[PDB]
Amino acid sequence: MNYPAEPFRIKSVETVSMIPRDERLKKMQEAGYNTFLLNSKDIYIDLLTDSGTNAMSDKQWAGMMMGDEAYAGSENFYHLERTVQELFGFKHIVPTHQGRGAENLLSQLAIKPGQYVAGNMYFTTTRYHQEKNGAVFVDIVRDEAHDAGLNIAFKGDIDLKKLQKLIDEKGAENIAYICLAVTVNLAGGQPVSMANMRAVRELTEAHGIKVFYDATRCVENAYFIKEQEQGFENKSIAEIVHEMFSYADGCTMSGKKDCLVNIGGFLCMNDDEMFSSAKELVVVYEGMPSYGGLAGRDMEAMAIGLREAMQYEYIEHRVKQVRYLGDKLKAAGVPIVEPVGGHAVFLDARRFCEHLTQDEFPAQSLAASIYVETGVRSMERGIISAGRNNVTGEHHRPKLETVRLTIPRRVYTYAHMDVVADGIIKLYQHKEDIRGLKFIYEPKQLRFFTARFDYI
Amino acid sequence: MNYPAEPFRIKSVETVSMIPRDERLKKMQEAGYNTFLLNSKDIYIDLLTDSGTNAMSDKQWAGMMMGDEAYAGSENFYHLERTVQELFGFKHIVPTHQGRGAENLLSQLAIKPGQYVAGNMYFTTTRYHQEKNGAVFVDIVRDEAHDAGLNIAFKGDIDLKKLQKLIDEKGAENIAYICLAVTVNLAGGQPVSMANMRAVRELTEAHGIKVFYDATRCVENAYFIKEQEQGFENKSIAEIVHEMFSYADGCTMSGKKDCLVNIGGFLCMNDDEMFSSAKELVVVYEGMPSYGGLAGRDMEAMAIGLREAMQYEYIEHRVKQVRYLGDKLKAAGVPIVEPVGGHAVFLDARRFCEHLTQDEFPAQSLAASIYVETGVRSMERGIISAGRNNVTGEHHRPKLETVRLTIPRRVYTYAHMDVVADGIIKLYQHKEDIRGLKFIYEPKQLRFFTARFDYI
Amino acid sequence: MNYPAEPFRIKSVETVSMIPRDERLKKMQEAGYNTFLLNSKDIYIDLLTDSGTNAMSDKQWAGMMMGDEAYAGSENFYHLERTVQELFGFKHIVPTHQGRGAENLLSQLAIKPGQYVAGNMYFTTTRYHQEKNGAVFVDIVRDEAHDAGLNIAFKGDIDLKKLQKLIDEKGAENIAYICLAVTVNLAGGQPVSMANMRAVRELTEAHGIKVFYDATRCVENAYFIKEQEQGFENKSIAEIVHEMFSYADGCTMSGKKDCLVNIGGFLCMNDDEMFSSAKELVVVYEGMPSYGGLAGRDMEAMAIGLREAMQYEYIEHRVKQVRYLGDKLKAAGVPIVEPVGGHAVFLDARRFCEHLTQDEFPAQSLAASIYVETGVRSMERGIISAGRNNVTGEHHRPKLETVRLTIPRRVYTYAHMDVVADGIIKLYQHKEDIRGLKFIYEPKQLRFFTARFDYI
Amino acid sequence: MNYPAEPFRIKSVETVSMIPRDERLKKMQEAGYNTFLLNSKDIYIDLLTDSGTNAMSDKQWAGMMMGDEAYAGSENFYHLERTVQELFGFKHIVPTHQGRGAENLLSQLAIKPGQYVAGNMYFTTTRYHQEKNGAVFVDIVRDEAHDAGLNIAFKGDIDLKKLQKLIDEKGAENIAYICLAVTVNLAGGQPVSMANMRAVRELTEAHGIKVFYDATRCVENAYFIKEQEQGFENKSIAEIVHEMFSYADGCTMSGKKDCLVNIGGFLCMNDDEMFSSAKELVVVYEGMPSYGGLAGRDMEAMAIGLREAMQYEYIEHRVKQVRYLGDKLKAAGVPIVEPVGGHAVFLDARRFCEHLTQDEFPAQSLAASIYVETGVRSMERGIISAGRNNVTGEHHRPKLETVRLTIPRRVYTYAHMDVVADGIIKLYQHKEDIRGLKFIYEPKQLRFFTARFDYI
Ligand SMILES: [K+]
Ligand SMILES: [K+]
Ligand SMILES: [K+]
Ligand SMILES: [K+]
Repeated sequence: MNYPAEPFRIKSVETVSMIPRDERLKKMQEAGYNTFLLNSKDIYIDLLTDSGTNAMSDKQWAGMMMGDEAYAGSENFYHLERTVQELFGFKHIVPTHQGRGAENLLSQLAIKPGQYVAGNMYFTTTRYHQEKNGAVFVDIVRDEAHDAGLNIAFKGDIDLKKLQKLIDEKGAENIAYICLAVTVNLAGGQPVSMANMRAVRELTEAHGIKVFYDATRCVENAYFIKEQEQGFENKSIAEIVHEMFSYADGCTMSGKKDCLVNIGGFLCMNDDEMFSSAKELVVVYEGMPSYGGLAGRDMEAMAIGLREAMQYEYIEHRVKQVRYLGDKLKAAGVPIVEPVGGHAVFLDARRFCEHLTQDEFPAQSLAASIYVETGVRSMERGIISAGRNNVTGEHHRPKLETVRLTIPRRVYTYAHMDVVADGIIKLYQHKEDIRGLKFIYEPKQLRFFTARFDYI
Repeated sequence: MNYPAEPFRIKSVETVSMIPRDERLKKMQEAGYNTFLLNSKDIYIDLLTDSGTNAMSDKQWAGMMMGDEAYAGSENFYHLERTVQELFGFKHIVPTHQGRGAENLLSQLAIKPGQYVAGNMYFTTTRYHQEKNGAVFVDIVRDEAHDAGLNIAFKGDIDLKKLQKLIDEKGAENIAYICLAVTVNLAGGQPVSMANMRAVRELTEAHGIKVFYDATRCVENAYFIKEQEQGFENKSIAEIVHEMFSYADGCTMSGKKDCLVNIGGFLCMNDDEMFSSAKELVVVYEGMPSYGGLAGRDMEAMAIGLREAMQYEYIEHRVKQVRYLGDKLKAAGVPIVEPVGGHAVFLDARRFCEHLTQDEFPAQSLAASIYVETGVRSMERGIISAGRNNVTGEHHRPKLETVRLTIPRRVYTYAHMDVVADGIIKLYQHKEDIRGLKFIYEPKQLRFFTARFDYI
Repeated sequence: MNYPAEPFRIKSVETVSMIPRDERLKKMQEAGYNTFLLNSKDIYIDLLTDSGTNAMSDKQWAGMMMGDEAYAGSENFYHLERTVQELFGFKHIVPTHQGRGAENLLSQLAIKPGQYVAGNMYFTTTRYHQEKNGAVFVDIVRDEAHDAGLNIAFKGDIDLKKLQKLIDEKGAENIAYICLAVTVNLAGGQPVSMANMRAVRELTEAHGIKVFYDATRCVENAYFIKEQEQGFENKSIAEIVHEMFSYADGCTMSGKKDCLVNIGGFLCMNDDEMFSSAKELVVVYEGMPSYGGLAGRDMEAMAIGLREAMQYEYIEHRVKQVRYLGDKLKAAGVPIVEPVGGHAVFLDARRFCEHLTQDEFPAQSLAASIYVETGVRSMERGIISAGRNNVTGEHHRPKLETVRLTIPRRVYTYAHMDVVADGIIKLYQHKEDIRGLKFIYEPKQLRFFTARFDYI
Repeated sequence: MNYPAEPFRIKSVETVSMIPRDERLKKMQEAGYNTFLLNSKDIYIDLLTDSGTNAMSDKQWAGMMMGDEAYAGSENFYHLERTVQELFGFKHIVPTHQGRGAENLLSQLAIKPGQYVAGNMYFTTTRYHQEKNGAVFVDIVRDEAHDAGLNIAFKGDIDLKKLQKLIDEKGAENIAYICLAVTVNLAGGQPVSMANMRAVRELTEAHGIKVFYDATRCVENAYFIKEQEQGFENKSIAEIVHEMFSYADGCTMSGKKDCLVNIGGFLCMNDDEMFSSAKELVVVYEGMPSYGGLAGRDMEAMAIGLREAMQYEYIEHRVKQVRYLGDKLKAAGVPIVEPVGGHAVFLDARRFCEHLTQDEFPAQSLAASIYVETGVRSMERGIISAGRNNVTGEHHRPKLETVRLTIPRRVYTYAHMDVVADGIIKLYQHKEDIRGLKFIYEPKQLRFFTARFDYI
């Protein structure tokens, strides 16, 4: 089916409501025209993020009642540990409270000041932890990944020429590691092919260069491989995930995305010495290696959720629900990033707001406007998120200036997607009413989370 | 709007197996083609009943953690008591484990042997308790109610002329009470008008006759009054509910329907002497006047659920979701009972399977086909459920030969309704192919529950 | 150990508090000097009953999240069914919402008007359902069971001479069945020996007479066998329970006691025809045979709880905790029923209130006084509970006029038992201050639940 | 009262296996005689830590079902915020996943390289974050605090003369802040007086120096002030807490201790500029200012828990339960650190095992013996945890050679405390029999966590 029904039933519900346009306009101004600054009670359908907003299952909630809260030797840690060993195939696991805790560890463990880390397009917290540990980020994604309207498969793929070039020009000894994200978030949740993961492993291994995956949406990625990469049509999601990680030296994961939980993450690796060092560090920032700043019940929920994520019908429906929203928007002529990604539809703010320059912060502005007009919260994914260049002080200027309608897993229905698609279409009808924004408060890093603006 | 989006979001899901057609055919065969014999774990969408199958909210689940399990004097009882007093406007309430417990008490309290109870059609358990206690049942519903093809509003209304006639012929002192069900189950879930409730109150009061409501689906009823009865457009669901019960001396309620719970019910009355007698009887069958065969946590969940049921958008969506399924089937020419009721759609299997005689069990066979083709369980409400006359050996032969698609509250989406409808519509397109069934195992009693069949 | 520590940890807690003596005195009068009529919020340590007041485990609560709420074919029903078949060894099970639902079924199924039912001392709801179905109750417990101060083991044992006499005098065809309760509640929670269950089975079987157990505290009973009956010291609690039921034709159970749950019960039998008839009847009163007026989650909790009850250390501690309270009271000279039973300490009201006649309702009075002085709720187990004789109209006059400090399972600690033992001792210090009571309101049956009194 | 009964009852239990001594010896052996390597499932009473091991209430569990999981603007954040503002009287709050997350932020915000931080002794993570950020730590605790045998009140007090000296010698501008821990962990859980907190506030304020509290066990601290400091007898715990923090510029809190939760913490401050800087940093390590690496449900549980912790009877019992264990051990002559603190009893293993040298690891071996004899897990806080100097290869040799019996809140009873005490007392009676240990596996770092031993 193009649009399969939900492969589950509703066990329990939460109420939703809208507040009038008048009240919302007030709300937008008080939050400094930053969607991140509005309040949950004041949002009707909350598409700010798929991070930590997922609906758990009855089985996960049963697990939540069996939290073994012991400081060491918790049954829940053992369960998480064996589940991740089985499904991802890495030797060692260190839990963290969420993904950026695992990134903090990896960046501290694996980077010497002055080294390069190369990856398939930047990410916000990722680039910050790289640069903060003294690395220079090098983007080795294909150029097309940066082309919002260009409909090509596996846009997350690393350009092997660009990786080769980097090795020739910098020397392998000066490359800390390759960071391969699956899927790639800021390109629109775009997948990476198995062929590419293999080619990357083969080339890096020849030069002694390590490869670490950002596993945050690895199940979404595995769906796209099953659906689109020749030869995978009859492999299970689980077989695909396990092969994917077989091409990496470890990974970082925000369990708050594809593990179907509201909190949780981990770091995995194969190297014994790196494991020892990681355990020394986790103690500083997260907790003991035996819980990593998580309750036992959350290690349990994450163990159960990661295994539920492997069910074909679940991930099929997850991705196709997002695709439905994208398809409706596209059929009506609304400009979006193509092809639609695994976790969100990204309105292309540049086409949505032609009359604005990117220095007017179109994406940031549009997010505000969608809120005012519809009560739907969405996230800036453009020049604000891109941050400032640490060499020059200027904004980084990403070609992708996008606005994210991000779908939490197992929370909404197609009828909710229809409510969203209608609101957006209507706002499009007068997109020339969307006004320029400028900063009134800029944080020194990760500025998008809490920055505030005023209309120009 | 014809079909509103869900006025809630999903908090947690209930996992399902998603077994394919070929495995569903084997399950159906192991169940002897009787959907009552299917395992819950093998069913995608379970439309067997809207009784006790509802999804609770996060607020209810919070209440579930706050059970005061005291044998007497529980805080949860006091919460339930004050909620029902507020919402229904009865003086006194006695909790019961579900509806038939309340019906048991009412019939023992209110009936002298040889007296008549008259009502708007009947229900099996309700009428059972009436007759076991010495009453003669008299149907006083409008003749129109019995025409399953007649599309008319407020089809559950009592014919005042039949009630007058009853009083004139039998005498007021020989009428135990009038039993008014809101909505009326056996007509397909048909509402009763406020005008009718007042007319019945006025007539009965003039002769000193009591009126007790079967309040099981009273909120669905209130929604039909708000939608369709002139003058109720500025009235809340809560205002409509409170006015309805103001025309009664008390009620029985299966909370498992419109109170949005999985278990629970109660008996209400205004008469102090009846209340006293009820509390003397509740202890024989159910429990204390302050728990009545319910855990404290369930009194809490029912108190919270009944108040949630008052939200306009909730009950609008509830009824319009069922209407969606009915509308879709009718548009494709599928024969159904009309008009569609608040909680279920009934397929007319007599017309669906015109090539089959009632002796070949078309409703039973059609419910089998539906499961095999879609993973949807439905209930036979036809010749099999009618049972066999054990004196003569002849089938009881009901005019209604139906398959009931009963919709639990807040469990399913419109996409699930599409799975149901598309599958039935596809079956209808080659209806002549549906095979008759014959008994291979038949119990002497309760045959619908455990009978097994094979194809002719 | 005499007093083992709790063989579990506290997973979660509930607050407790006391209200001043002044407030309580007011409270006692408003509740008509009937403890059953006070409110949970107004009680500090609630020893009214061990029925439905037990603390569940983490595992049971995990089960509570996996309620399969289907009308038929619930995984929870299957689990309960197989657990009871395995542990009790009966062929068939019909769930009920609690014990008196199962008694209603058994009494209707197994009694012809005018027949006798003989048992080991009466019980309140049991005797009512017998008499209400037309049976005459005959007490065949040993005389010593009625002697409160007499410390003998296995006081619940049936007097085989008395059973033989009954058969000689009435004829076996006129005995509906023998009702054997394990333990026996009103004798002080007194156990029955395996030897006695065997002797009873052998004698009844020879005459074709059926035996049905009241299984409500069967695990407590099995503990006493393990502890005290020669030859059982090395059998497991589970092996003992399974042998016990091997001597019966079925049973009734209030799961609210030894199954460690807050609601739930069942009826078991071996007879296929009785099973069919039971399923016909359960539909009238409780629900479908597939849930019997219980949520799926409660069938699940009861299945899990019955198996947890089999853990030796759990039941050892359960019984010895009660014994601790009894021992402290006895060491101080407070008069109690001896030996202490499995679930409560029964203050002997006759010795506690020598200056009152039993027509002054000493037990009922004392319960009120303990409340006023201590904030501890306890239950009347004497002449009020005994009810009226249905032949003569006079009070039944039990030799045992007792007041029950009933201990919910897994709820309190020894420190709580110490608080209780101190309060009681102090009140003893002036027991001549306890005043006569008389009726001001008497219900027509089971009068103790809601009767009200005034001081004479 | 010396030892109050539990001011709560048990809502639910956590199941335990109850394995006998012989099976415990095998588990201990499989764990290489290191209690840190024991499986939680094999432990009866787990006194490894009071961090994150507490039992929640029914009210907290209700809050757990009400998680608003929004990425920003969660209702649970607003609830936590207003509770902490009300109870602690700080202007601003930033949630963190636990204490060390808050400490990370504070030290980065408040320390310039080369500056001193002075405090009442130190804690490992706290001091780590101080030093990693460029600070020199100076101990300003009273000399008395370091005498582990000295039984004196308010042993956690800062010596004002040491603080004066520090200011005089180094200059106010070179002091980053004073870090005052309430209670003081390393002295055995020793309280700080309100007099001392005011004196420290007055001195620091006069030189413009900031004061930040480690609020981790501030409620235990407040209880000692109420019990022992003149003039605080008419003051509630809440009033004492609010006054304490009125003498600070902010605090860090591991909610996992006195907030009665399994995960959670926060950073508080009064300074608007610091608040702004903190929110810029929280996003790098933890999450949004409105979740800080916590699920919505955990912010809710912590908000509810902190308010429960204010109940006098709760914290009285908490501290007196630990005191009970200490009192019982001392009465039998068992050597312990004095006076007993709010959350743990420390056994002096140097004196307990006088026949052993520190090189034979008496604390480690004693913790092993305790587990084998009782099923109680305790923590080695001695030479093993001190680690090895990797430069010289020599053990770090601490003056304190202790076994920590750390008491989780609301988990255990006095009977459990008796299991602990009776077992230790029995071991003490034949203390000469306790065998020394030697390394068979030693990691280079974090040795206490995974080292394995065998008997000498
Ligand atoms: K149910
Ligand atoms: K209960
Ligand atoms: K924990
Ligand atoms: K969350």
